[PDB]
Amino acid sequence: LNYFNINYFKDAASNGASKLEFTQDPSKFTDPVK
Amino acid sequence: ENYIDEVLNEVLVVPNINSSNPTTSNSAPALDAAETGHTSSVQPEDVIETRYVQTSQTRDEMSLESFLGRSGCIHESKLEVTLANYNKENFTVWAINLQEMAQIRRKFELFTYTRFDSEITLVPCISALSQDIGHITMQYMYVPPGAPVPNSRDDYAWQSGTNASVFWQHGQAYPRFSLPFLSVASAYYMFYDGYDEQDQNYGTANTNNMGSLCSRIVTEKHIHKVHIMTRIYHKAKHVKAWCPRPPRALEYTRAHRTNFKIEDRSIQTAIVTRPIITTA
Amino acid sequence: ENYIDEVLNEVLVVPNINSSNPTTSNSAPALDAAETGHTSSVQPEDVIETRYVQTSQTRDEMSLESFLGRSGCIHESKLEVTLANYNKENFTVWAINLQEMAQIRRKFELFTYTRFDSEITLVPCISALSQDIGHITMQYMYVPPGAPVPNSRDDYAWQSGTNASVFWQHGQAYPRFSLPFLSVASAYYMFYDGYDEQDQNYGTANTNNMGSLCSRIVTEKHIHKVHIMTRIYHKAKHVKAWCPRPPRALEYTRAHRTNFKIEDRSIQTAIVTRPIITTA
Amino acid sequence: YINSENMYSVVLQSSINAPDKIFSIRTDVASQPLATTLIGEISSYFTHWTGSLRFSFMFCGTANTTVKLLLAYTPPGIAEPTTRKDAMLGTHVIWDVGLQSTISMVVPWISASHYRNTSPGRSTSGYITCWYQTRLVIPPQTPPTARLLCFVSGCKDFCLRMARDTNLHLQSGAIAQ
Amino acid sequence: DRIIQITRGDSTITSQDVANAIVAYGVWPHYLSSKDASAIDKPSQPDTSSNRFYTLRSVTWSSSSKGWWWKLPDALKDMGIFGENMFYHYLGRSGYTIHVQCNASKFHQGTLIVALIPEHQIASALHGNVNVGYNYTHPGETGREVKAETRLNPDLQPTEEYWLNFDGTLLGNITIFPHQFINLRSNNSATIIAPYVNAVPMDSMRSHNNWSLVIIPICPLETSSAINTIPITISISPMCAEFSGARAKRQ
Amino acid sequence: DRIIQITRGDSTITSQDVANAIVAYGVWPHYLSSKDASAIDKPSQPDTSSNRFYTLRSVTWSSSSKGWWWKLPDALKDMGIFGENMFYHYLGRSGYTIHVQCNASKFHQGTLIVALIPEHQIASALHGNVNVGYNYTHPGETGREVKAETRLNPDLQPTEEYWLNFDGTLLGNITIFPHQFINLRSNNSATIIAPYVNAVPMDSMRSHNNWSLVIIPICPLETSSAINTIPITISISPMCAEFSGARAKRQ
Ligand SMILES: CCCCCCCCCCCC(=O)O
Ligand SMILES: CCCCCCCCCCCC(=O)O
Repeated sequence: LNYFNINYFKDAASNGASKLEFTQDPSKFTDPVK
Repeated sequence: ENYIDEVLNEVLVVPNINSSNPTTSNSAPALDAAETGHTSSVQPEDVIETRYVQTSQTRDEMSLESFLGRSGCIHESKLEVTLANYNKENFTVWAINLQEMAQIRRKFELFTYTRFDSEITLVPCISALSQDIGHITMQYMYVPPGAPVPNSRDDYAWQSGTNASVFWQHGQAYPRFSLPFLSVASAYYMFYDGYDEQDQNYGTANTNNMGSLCSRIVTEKHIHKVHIMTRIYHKAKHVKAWCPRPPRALEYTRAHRTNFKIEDRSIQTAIVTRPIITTA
Repeated sequence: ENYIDEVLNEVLVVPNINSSNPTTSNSAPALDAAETGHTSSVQPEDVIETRYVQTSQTRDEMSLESFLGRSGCIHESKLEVTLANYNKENFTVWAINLQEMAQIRRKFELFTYTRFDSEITLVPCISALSQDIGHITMQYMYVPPGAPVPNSRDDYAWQSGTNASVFWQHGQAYPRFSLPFLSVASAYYMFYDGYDEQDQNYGTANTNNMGSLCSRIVTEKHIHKVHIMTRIYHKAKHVKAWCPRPPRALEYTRAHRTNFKIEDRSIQTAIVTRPIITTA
Repeated sequence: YINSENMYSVVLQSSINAPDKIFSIRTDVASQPLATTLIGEISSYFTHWTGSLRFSFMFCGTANTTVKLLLAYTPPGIAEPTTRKDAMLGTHVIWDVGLQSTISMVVPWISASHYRNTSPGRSTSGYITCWYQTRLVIPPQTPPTARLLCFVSGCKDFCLRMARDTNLHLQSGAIAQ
Repeated sequence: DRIIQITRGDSTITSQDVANAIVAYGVWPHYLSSKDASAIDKPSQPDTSSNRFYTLRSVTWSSSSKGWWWKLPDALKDMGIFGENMFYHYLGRSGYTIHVQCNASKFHQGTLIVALIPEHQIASALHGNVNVGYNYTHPGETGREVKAETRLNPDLQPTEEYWLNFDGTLLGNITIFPHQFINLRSNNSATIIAPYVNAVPMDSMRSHNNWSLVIIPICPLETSSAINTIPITISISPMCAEFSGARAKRQ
Repeated sequence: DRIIQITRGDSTITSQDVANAIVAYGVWPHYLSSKDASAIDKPSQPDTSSNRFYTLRSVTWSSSSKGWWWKLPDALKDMGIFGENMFYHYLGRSGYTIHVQCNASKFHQGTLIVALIPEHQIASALHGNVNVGYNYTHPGETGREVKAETRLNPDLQPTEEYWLNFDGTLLGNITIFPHQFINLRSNNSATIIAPYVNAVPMDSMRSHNNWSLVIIPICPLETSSAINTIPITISISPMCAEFSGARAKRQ
């Protein structure tokens, strides 16, 4: 259900994978128009 | 509420399916015009009678972080030691580029620009050509552009005043370190339509120059003959991308170039012929 | 209140025993009819005079998680290296299935459907056939269905662009990783009464197809002769099951099949004969 | 038409007066000849798939030319149809060409389980065929043939999982530095 | 507008130049109410597995054609689930949807009459005390075409007088029945929606034909192109079908 | 009591001495919910025209019989509307109701075991690398009877070891499966009600057999009368059947 998540290094690159966010569903590819 | 969903990977839900009834009207959603360069928006509940279904799939595995966040080999370096002229030979130099392994190159060349952080892991192997190996130690140093490049095993450049280095010895685990996004521009170039200041070197051979990676054996003279092979793996983090491109269809020939011609060879793709088109 | 009980394993209590007295009535709980397909519900305090006893046993060890949550060997792979044609041989391929070890197979075949997560541990062993071993490194890669299968030690498929891999070297601990429930349906099939689309391959040989497991030696050419044997252990977590079945009585012969006939062999079970039935 | 642009179109004849078949392909997302499309190429990196599919057709002929066609989809479990009567007994759409030159049909998701293997082996997922409905009629002094085009894309319930390595590319030798 | 789209079951029909649509007698098809029911057993409703579009075999229209006609529900006697249900039960009722498609170029001319006639009882061909045989009123999906060559069993064949509506009434008064026209310069399709009409709530499906379809070329086909023969196609879709009285198969 | 009456469609079954009834796993059959559905098209429910009682061919019980077994839904492959719907579609699911009747006099003795087994995968008869053919697992309504005479194609036939449950498990542990007994001195009927069990919501009906019926005489038949051979009859009734994916007929 839950889990711990602590960063130990001072650099951001040193951290792990980024948290999945969104997919930006609106696709300008399907309908390339204003 | 947020730990539970991501632990169960239940983010990025998919729309459900609604029931429909027979219809007869003037509006025809099935008809459209494809000359506009647009994609049709017809859904299954517009041309057939459907049933109410509660979908349960989630599109988390098709995200960019999941797709590009896997380790893969990008280089293999072989070093053979010689017991004659010990202080002259026994070092290697390689120029960094992600364009020498088919799988990684084809996976990353699906877009035009990208921006990410890197993670590097090394897998050293020792081959014994004598009765014993003994004690073996190795050093790897990163040389940014403009820094002096060593040309001998005992060069003064190995002191590593500011350059980053790592050490490995037999019986130790696999080394690993991280790198940030290191480019002059705001993104990486996988395709470049341009030249240099002398109107030469068409392609990406000029924009991408990240330096070199050097290695040597630190152990002094001994009486053992060995070979060292090291493999480098790379994985991307915090990924962004722009402008997708069609996938590659033929085999690669050269780095930083898109040439595909091969001497005394016909063009071969993944399409398989058929005897007749009326029989599947 | 909840930590204490489970630390002491005092969950899943058992009913006590109540005292009884001599009775004489019209109702006879001892009499029943077994043609209804039901189990009689007679208790000891109905046919004999009992004493009040406070039971203390708990049925935690007979739970499914306890029963199926033990590691057991499922495969053994032997790899012999050859110093001639080094880049052609020295790789192994195995198709994943839990139907090659008697104990695990018989334990899991007590039900019809199951659903669980897996945990895998590897135990590599090196046999020395020369004066020394040296440095040895091994790689194991998981190939899902449809992915290219390597057919040489130096094949390009070992780059592992997206496939998962693990590395082991001499002096390192035992590798271990976890796997989720990976099936198209909602449960696994231990028995299947059906065929494929061509009316062939009766049994479970068609529904169960999880891919293959490949291995190779990463060290380059050397002068040592060795043999590598690896054993794979499996343990289940978060287990569910349905529709129990009778236990197996005879020895297994083939995988994905229930055949038991053996050439020039009589049928043997676990039942032992007696000289006469009036003497125990 | 192995290496050219002629492999993307099919020709229609006005000299045929009969209910004949034009073409037929399989509906498996990762099989030939639709394995090399965008959706087919992307699907080769995974093992399981689900959802519906959308097909579109465009008519490329003279503005004075008319035709009627029939597009049908056959669920699995039976052989490929050989006559229009068998093809009609299923999911089908009747198309009439006019000012609009594009039609779009969908292939509903019909399977026992919830997912399918992208590399099925012996199993199939059905067929889709095209038949002449009435005829192709042209005026005097007009070209007697016409062409056709086909597109494919995924509906709103398409999904993938269990990423793997693709089988549509290989590296034989070594890439020159 | 000129665009239309109809979706009955899993099938869809589109057309880019039509002329409205006709609802016969201004009544939409529906199910049977308990106020008018006669049989007491529970009816069976296959729903989407039977209320779909079925297409018949095409015919050829030349400069010497005279007409054709079909009968319902005889035409769909073997169209899958509908035919199986019709032949496995004893009673049934249903509505219909008829679509006729016939397209030509912009250098053709011609006109057709499409009509739907209830209880169309045709007349015999010869004189005296004669009647019409059973096999000649149930031709299946092929239908009947008016020709001139001699046929077998002259004492059982029906008449060929197309101009008398095959039954002794003048052509041109046929417009009272639900009908539509097809003018090659205007449209190329026709659509008629018909409910269930009868004097009884439900009736045997193999001994009674509720409707009939008639196609008559009023104006001859003429063109100067090389395509001088045009095909005609008909599609029919049952609506709100239900059956009762299950037994063994009649066949 | 000993009286029972079951009415499914237009058929009714009565019995004057039974022993309760068995509901397999304590679940009553029902339809499919939208929470578990996979296919998106609308299903078809024939209702009363298919949820009725069908009776198979009888068998003879003598003093030397050994057993019989059937498979579902293979047994009802040609029973009218149910068979037609099964062969016209691609997917389907249904429940079942099984009634077994076998009566004798008051001077007979014998016992039978009636069991219903899910996913009963039988074993081959010979050794080596052999498997079971398709035609021998689909015998239709006749079923399979264990005999001794030589059969054709020995490399494709299944085994005859009735005491090993035909698959390598000891007889007598079969009581975990839903089952009932028939004792000639107590009752003469058995009734089992079974829901739909599978790992998928819906599945192909011609390539998968969900259930199996097994009859084994545990006690031999013995009597002193002149009637020394007794028949056995089985009746099956589908419950809550629905189909999807309409196409042309497979046959
Ligand atoms: C050992 C260091 C390897 C780091 C390389 C990753 C960054 C390369 C990004 C662009 C390179 C290219 O596209 O060729
Ligand atoms: C090394 C990977 C081993 C994982 C196998 C466990 C999952 C198998 C589940 C069903 C297999 C079968 O029943 O044969």
